Amino acid sequence: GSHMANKRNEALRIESALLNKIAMLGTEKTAEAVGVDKSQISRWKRDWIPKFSMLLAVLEWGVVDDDMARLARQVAAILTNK
Amino acid sequence: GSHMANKRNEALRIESALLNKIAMLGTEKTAEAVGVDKSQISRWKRDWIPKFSMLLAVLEWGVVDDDMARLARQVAAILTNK
Amino acid sequence: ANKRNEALRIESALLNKIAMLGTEKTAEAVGVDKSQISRWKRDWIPKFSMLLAVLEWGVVDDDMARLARQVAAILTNKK
Amino acid sequence: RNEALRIESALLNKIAMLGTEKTAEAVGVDKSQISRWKRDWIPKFSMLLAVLEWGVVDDDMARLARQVAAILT
DNA sequence: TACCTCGTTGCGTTTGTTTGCACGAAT
DNA sequence: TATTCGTGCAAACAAACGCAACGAGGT
Repeated sequence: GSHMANKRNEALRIESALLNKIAMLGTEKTAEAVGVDKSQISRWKRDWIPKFSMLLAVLEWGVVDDDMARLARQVAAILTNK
Repeated sequence: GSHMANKRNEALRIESALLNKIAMLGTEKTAEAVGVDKSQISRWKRDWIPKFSMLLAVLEWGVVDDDMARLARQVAAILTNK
Repeated sequence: ANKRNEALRIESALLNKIAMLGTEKTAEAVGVDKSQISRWKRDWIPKFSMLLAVLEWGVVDDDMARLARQVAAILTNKK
Repeated sequence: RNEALRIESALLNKIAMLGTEKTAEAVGVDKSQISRWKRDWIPKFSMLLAVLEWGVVDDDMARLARQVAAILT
């Protein structure tokens, strides 16, 4: 048996993956590549990765048809003259 | 992607894709996912999406923007029916 | 019509634009102290937003405008 | 040209069309104070709108719509 | 002269917004 | 003559940093 993916579990899955990628590369090495101090990469793990992770998880659900039709109408309105 | 690519270029592509996905997701759900006041969400994107995107590029985290093709297609359909 | 929601949309747009440019940077651009931009946000911008709603002076949402630009690029250059 | 002046003219004209009573009601100012309020605040907010490029994005979108129309036609 | 290293944490600095005050204009 | 406003200034707050000390696991 299994349960379907849900957003909070996906956020946890993504946070784990992100933190592991930083650890495998190395915090100082990641800092050097990003262009901030290692103290920033270190602190971001606490201050931003949780937020970044929930945003990425929500984005995994994409756009449902109803919502896409609404966006298309809105954007088409902007791209229609007069 | 094995060569010497400048991560800033992939970072810029990631930023474009994330900004597009967030625009489709909407201000309410975005600001909610990242715990930012909706009245300063443009400011947050200004301040944090570039950093977040550079981080993802460095961690080689893929970011695809497939719903944009879908949106363009549906917008075009609306415009052509005039 | 429903001016209430439009007033709220306009207020959010104004506050978002000021924050994007920056409270201090907006002040410098306008010619007043940064403390005035901070105070205008709290005192008169909400009320001014309802006036703009009644006048039908709202503007395109910046996010949707972004999507419109992206879509136009696709329609123009995608083959 | 001078954007704030352009904005102020259009703004004051639309406000004049709206009238004293409805303008005072919209901003929550007593009718006896609305003329002074406008005299002082519209110039300030017109400047603010110019700075925030109010209306500029809409003007850009109109241009885009015309370009896209030419492609799709 | 607490093994070396490199991620975490203490702090002072840089950059950005709001609050405490008192002044001077308009009435 | 005095009250309400709207301001500029500077300090209080706030957001994020970089540098460098700290200290257990990897060397």
